[PDB]
Amino acid sequence: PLTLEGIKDRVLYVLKLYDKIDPEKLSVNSHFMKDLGLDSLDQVEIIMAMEDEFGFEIPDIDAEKLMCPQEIVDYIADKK
Amino acid sequence: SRGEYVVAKLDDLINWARRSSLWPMTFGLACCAVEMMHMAAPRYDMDRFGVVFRASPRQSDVMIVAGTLTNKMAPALRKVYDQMPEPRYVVSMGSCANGGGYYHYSYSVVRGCDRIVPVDIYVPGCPPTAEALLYGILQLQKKIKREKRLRIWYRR
Amino acid sequence: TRPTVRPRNDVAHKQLSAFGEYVAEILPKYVQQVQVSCFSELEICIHPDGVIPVLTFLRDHSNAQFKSLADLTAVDIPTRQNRFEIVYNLLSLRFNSRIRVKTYTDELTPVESSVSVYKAANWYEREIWDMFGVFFANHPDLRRILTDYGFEGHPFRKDFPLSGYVELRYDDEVKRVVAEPVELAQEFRKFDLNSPWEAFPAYRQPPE
Amino acid sequence: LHHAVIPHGKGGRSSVSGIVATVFGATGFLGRYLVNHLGRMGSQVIVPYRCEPYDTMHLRPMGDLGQIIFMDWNGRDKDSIRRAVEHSNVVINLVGREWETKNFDFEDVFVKIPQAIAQVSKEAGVEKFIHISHLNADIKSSSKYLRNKAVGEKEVRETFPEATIIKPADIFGREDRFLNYFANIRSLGKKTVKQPVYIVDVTKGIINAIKDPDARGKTFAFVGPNRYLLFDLVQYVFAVAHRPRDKVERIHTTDRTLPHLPGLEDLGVQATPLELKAIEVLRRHRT
Amino acid sequence: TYKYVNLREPSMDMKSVTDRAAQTLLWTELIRGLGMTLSYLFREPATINYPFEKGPLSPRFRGEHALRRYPSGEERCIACKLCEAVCPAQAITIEAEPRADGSRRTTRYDIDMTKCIYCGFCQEACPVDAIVEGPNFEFSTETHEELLYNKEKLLNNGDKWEAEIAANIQADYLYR
Amino acid sequence: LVSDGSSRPYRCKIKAPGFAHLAGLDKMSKGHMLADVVAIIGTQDIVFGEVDR
Amino acid sequence: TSVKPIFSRDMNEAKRRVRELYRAWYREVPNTVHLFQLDISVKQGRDKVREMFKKNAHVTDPRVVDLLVIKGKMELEETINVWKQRTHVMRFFHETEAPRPKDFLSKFYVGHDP
Ligand SMILES: NC(=O)C1=CN([C@@H]2O[C@H](COP(=O)(O)OP(=O)(O)OC[C@H]3O[C@@H](n4cnc5c(N)ncnc54)[C@H](OP(=O)(O)O)[C@@H]3O)[C@@H](O)[C@H]2O)C=CC1
Ligand code: SF4
Ligand code: SF4
Ligand code: SF4
Repeated sequence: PLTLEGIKDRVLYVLKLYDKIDPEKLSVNSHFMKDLGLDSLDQVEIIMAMEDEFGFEIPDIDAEKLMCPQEIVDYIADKK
Repeated sequence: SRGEYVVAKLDDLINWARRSSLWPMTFGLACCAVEMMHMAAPRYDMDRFGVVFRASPRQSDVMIVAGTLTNKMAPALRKVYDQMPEPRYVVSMGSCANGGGYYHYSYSVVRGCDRIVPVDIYVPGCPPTAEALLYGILQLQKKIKREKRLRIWYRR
Repeated sequence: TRPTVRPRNDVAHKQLSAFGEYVAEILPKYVQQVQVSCFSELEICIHPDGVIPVLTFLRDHSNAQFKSLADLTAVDIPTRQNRFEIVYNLLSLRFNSRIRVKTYTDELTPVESSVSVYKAANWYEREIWDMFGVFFANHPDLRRILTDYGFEGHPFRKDFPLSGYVELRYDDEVKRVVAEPVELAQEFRKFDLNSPWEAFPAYRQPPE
Repeated sequence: LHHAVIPHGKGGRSSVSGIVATVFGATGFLGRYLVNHLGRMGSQVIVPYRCEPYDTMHLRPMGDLGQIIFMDWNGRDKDSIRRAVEHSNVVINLVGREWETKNFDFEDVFVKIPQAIAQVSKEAGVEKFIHISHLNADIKSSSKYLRNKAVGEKEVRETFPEATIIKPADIFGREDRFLNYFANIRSLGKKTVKQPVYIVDVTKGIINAIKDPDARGKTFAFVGPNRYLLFDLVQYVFAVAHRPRDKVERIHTTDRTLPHLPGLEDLGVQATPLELKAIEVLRRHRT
Repeated sequence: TYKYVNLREPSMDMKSVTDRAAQTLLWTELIRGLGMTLSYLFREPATINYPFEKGPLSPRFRGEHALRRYPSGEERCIACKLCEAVCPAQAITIEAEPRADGSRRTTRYDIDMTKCIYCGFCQEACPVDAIVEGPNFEFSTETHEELLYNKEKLLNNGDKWEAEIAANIQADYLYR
Repeated sequence: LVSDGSSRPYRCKIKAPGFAHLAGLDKMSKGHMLADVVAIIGTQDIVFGEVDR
Repeated sequence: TSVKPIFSRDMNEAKRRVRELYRAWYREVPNTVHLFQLDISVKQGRDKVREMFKKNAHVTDPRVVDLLVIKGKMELEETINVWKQRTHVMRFFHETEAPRPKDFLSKFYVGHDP
């Protein structure tokens, strides 16, 4: 049951659970830092929130280098 | 008024019972603690007045704030004051405690101890020589002698 | 002169002069000043790099024992580019002499954590970190001693005023003790006492 | 006005504010919180008391060094009360017990007390006399308490006509009667609409109304934001507390709105709902 | 020169080791401690009966903060502010005005008894010896207002007695 | 003492034996229990008026 | 003009350490509100944490950012232990107004503060 789109869907509804994002707006090259107007503060909030959700630690240089939800899904498929 | 007569005599009896012993707790931070120990000395008794030095805040009648009260200390002081049985009375001993004193114009010193607890008897001196503290405890006992608690409970 | 004036012993003056000249000529890498007072207690004025080699040299070497460490205070002086002064104080058990190791330091660049060579400097470094802001590099535990926890401001500075910025009081609304900005009950008159007319002619610094 | 009556500089703790307030009652709950906010403001508060000085001793040090003053009065003599309010700026009437004593009914406290003190205050010549009442205290039946508060409203509106009549809803705080009464019960289940309001919003409304000018005459009523069923509130009380005749009629009367007269929106303060402050105050359940 | 403790050895003679073992088994010096404490039991207790027998003192006790005045005369103070300058707690607060007589005087002279650390610097700094550390130490104040003395509280405190303070100063005007 | 030429001390500082004694509490009570810890606090005359500077 | 830096070379390690400290403070708060028995929801505490981070958001000297990392880490240690009591954690908040506004008009009726 290690499905990639299941990881995509669970990332999508926990980003929905994050209440300071408008709209959800799932993309492959979304870049929610500048194309959605967020700080690196909220970036690291989302990254360790994924850490809170489904497992491994996802270290801080990688938190500096994800920038995008589809790339988070690809990073999870790389790591998990 | 035989009922008022009974209430007056019984109030006199229970206020005598309250002012009888009055075992304190010795809080005692700085050199005022040494002077509290020196009115616990064999020359100036405390047991003659029913007073016994005791480290039990769960049963202490009055609380003697003595020493320099600081910001790192004052939550612990009031947390001691809050687990104290509700008939409670306060003697502020010493220049540091009764209005700030020598370390007044200073950070991390609470300017007095009215900013923490209410105060019944101020006894100044630095240190207040034990005769003056003992006279202050006598005036506290006479404050307990003037309470009219049960009379107010009657005519309330 | 002969009554009412403490005399000085020029034997100890010559001895401490020769010893300080010896130490200065055998550690050229970090020495700037070796000054001798009138009352013959040595002062050695040091760049903030060789703290650990000078202390390891002054704990041992058998020409000067100085096993005993005392205080460290970094007394805050403005109108200096490097402000603070670390004052180690060293006492010999065998020799009965006192040397004040003054190394200078700035606001930010650390001195090198003398707790590794003298175990008595642990709370000294922690305390001077709390009160000043002199950081110590590769020290085990750096916490706040002699202040409140939520307090900050490094109060033994000269920029921190005499009365603090906080003032505690209990209140019954929120049922606890809270801090408000400071409200004095009296002004604390800081009097003018610097009188003119130059009471010490021997300390007239050369003007501009 | 003479000097040392105008404000000076910042606020509170020997920063002298403007008002000089004489507070009647001030031994119990709401008077204690109002004296605390006036000590935060840094004014001089004349509190008189008839009871034992131990109670005013436990509420004593909230004022600064010798700012508030303690004196004595009674419910019988006009002259002692006139001596109490000789020199004052404002005076607030906060008095009333929720049960009859042996010596005083609900008669003559709400009836005799505000007439006498308002009479001697008008004979003294003070401003902004603020008198409390309850919400929905009409002439109608089922409560001597509510009909005597209606009589007292009529008295304070009749004599000294520029008196500020004020009324909150059922107010809750750290030492409430009805919320802690619901906590300290046992039981019965009925329906009633009701709104609570947390106590600091009410007393901040009172201090803003007493220092902000030209609001006299217009009676005020304090409105909570929730305004829902009493039975849901009682189930909320048992849920947060983890455990599954006069006062019970006064809480099973009703609470309906009187929306013509304003509230906190002409005063500018947040009204805090039940959830946050109720989780704050509901300690002391099991473990 | 030194004298150090605990350098011996427990003996190997049978008498000494059986005396130490008798001390071990027989609770001996414990009973000797009981005897010492009973010897202090049978003394007479050195307690003073407080409200009737007050404690001993000195000619130069530092107490009450009472002002003085001239023999059959006016106030002794000047408002020269030496006591306020020397006061380490800075509890002295003086405001001066001269009066119609021409001589300089005061208006306000406040001692913060809360802040006063009771040194003697204002006793020894007054050039006319106006302010004097008083004889008695019985303050015992309920409110916090009453520990802030005015000039009139000090003068009534110095006119309820001077003959005491005059007796103390006439006793020891030679040391200070 | 640190004295600028004046009538005021520029900076005093106090080396306290109670502070120096209390610094080694770990190496005095590394291998004992809490009553012995009270004995260690006894056997070095702490007063904490001086241990605080 | 040679200065020994504390921890970092350029602003990269400074940003890395300060976002690490923010991650620790984010996962440290509900333990504190469960332990000290506070009276404030999780959202308001996290909002004032991110407020205090956003207050000093314009300092570029890496020594100063490292020293604030050391300050925040000391406070995180002393709050993750049970040393700092209820008073200090409530003292971080400001509910004891002080409602002193930043108009000109209300600053004019309570004057001497331009
Ligand atoms: N639901 C609520 O709680 C609401 C309450 N209020 C009003 O708020 C006020 C305070 O509420 P509460 O918590 O009950 O506090 P209190 O009942 O303690 O306040 C009443 C005051 O009057 C004093 N007093 C009592 N009996 C007499 C008497 N016979 N003559 C004169 N004074 C007397 C009380 O004690 P002491 O003599 O020691 O001073 C106290 O100071 C009351 O007046 C109440 O009507 C209004 C709306 C809602
Ligand atoms: S009032 Fe005086 S004796 Fe008492 S603690 Fe302060 S300095 Fe010591
Ligand atoms: S030193 Fe003496 S004369 Fe001078 S102001 Fe003080 S009390 Fe008066
Ligand atoms: S005894 Fe000391 S503190 Fe008291 S008034 Fe005199 S100089 Fe000031």
